[PDB]
Amino acid sequence: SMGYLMALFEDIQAVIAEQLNVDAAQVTPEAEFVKDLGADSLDVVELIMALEEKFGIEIPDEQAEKIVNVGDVVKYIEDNK
Amino acid sequence: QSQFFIEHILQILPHRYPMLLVDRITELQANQKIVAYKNITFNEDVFNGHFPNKPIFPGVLIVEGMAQSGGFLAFTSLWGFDPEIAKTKIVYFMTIDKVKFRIPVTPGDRLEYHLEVLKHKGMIWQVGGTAQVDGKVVAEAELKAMIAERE
Amino acid sequence: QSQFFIEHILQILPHRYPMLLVDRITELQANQKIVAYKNITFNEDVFNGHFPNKPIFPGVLIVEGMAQSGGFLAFTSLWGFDPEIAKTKIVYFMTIDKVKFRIPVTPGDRLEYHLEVLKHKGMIWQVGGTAQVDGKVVAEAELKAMIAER
Repeated sequence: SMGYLMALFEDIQAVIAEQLNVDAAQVTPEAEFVKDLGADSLDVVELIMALEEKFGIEIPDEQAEKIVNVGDVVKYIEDNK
Repeated sequence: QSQFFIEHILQILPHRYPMLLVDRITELQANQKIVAYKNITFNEDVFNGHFPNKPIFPGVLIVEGMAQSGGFLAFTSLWGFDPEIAKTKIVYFMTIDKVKFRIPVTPGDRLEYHLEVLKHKGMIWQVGGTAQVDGKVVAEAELKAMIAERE
Repeated sequence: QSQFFIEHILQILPHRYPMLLVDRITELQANQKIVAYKNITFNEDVFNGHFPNKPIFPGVLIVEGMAQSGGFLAFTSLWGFDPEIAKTKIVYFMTIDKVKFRIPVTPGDRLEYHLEVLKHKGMIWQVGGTAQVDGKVVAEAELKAMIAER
């Protein structure tokens, strides 16, 4: 269960890394997609859709817009599993 | 409606000469797919430059045609044939992928656009498919676009 | 050479008006990279249609511009500035990938293409790179080509 979450986070990391051409080592729960990870508007849109695909979920733009850091998107994926 | 002519296309797409590259829509299934086409004739300004003595329709304009078809599908899927609400958005081309050119397209060809919806969420549309001449594939592409308030 | 002007481009590339979308080449490191550009002005027919009252340089012509650059590279990297055999060779692109459009390009912009040779096995050229306005990246694309017999 705790190990589930860790492995899940490791998978979320890989997507964000790959998408934003960034080292996993930079993809901390704190890291902000724009400010720290160097993502523009198109990057964020493609990232959301990439995460949506990978973990087979959906995120409405009303709550997709609230997210700023990777931790936000992590916590989001954990709720909608 | 399932068949749209140039008069209909003009009311929906903001593109005008020389960048309107869809002549007719022959098949439309909301949120699913579209079949449209552009006639290719020697009497187009492009062929002056591409190329002198050998007219070949630019592969990037095939992709543009497909994108325009995809755009028409996205709009009428979300708002139907609404020329008035058409005049409150233009459509932005986000990405292009997996483009392959197979056969040259020339004056005399009817260039058909076959696009499936690959994914759509709200306002972002991802479509892919082919361009065909006489039931043979001449080109392939995937692309992503989103809708934006116009001018 | 390393810097090429429209006179020169016209002797290598077979494209003409309105499909020659490179104005000048500023850097040419053979087999590794090229930097060229096209000026974007309102006085271009394409802005009659794209779009009325909102001139935006079409994304697909940005890609065609990069490709024409990539093709100038490939030809010079393998024959140098030789108009004479340019008359019998044309660089044909076959694929396009990872295209992204980030910033609208408009009249007044200097659209720079930077393309670096990605791989060059056998007879397949692959180039990739970016298009830029004022330091910023407006678009990226990755392309493959082969050199053919006009």
